[PDB]
Formats: sequence, structure tokens, C-alpha cells
Amino acid sequence: AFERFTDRARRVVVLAQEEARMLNHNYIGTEHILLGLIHEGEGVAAKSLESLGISLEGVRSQVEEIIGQGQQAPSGHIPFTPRAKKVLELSLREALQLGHNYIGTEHILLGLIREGEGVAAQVLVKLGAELTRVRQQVIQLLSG
Amino acid sequence: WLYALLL
Ligand SMILES: [Cl-]
Repeated sequence: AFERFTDRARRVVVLAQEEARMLNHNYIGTEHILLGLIHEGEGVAAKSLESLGISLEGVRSQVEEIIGQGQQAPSGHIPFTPRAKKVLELSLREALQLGHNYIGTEHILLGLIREGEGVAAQVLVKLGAELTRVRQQVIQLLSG
Repeated sequence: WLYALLL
């Protein structure tokens, strides 16, 4: 659970919620987690996506093409979709397997890849970043 | 945890 998330990882989740709000969405989908990871800017996830050429602009374009926006933004908390819940569950396991009791931004990105089937994965594939390529980039940047 | 935000 979130007590294990690093400060940056917690911020990724908050950013995902506010990305959804600003798109007038009323759920946090995997694509909002992806946007949150890019927004966070500092962590290993942000650096992995930037180094693959995956930008806020490319992801926003694809999310608008695939999901579009709502008419009216919601207030209060915006619930996770079932797939986003699965991504966050999987992030715990990714972090443990990489030897960490904390969940950092990279483990959220790895859990997103591991789920592999939501809007974020469609976006990444459309932008030319196959999931295995993202996973390899994360591992390579951690190997430094 | 695991409904919305940091819950
Ligand atoms: Cl982190």
C-alpha cells in the first residue's frame, strides 16, 4: 500500500488524479498514471520515458485521440479504474523483486508495463514504445 | 488505498 510509496511515487499518484481532473475525466486510468509519471519529472520513470522520446505532448495527443475529454471536470477524489488499481497492486511486487521495501516511480512504471493492457499501453505502443522496450530502458537506467 | 488519490 501507499505507506510503502516514496514521496515521488505518492506525487505520481496525486499528479495522475489532477491530470484526470484537468482532462475532465472522472476516473484515474492507466493513462493518467503514465501522465503522472512524466509530470513528476525527477524519478527514474520520468527519465526512462523521456529517454525513449515519450513526452507529455505525445501522450496527451494520444489520450485525446483515444479517450477525449469530458464536458465538466469533477471535484473531490477521482477513483482508480480497475486496470489502474491492478497497476498499483503490481507496483508493490515489482519493487520487492528489485530488492526494495519502498515503491518508487520506476516500480509504478514497471507495474504499468506488467498490466500491459490498458489505455497507457495502447498509447505507448502508438508512440513507438513497445512495453518490452520500456521495461528494458528502466532496467538499463537502474543498472547505472 | 486502493479506491482514489492516496486512499
Ligand atoms: Cl522514487
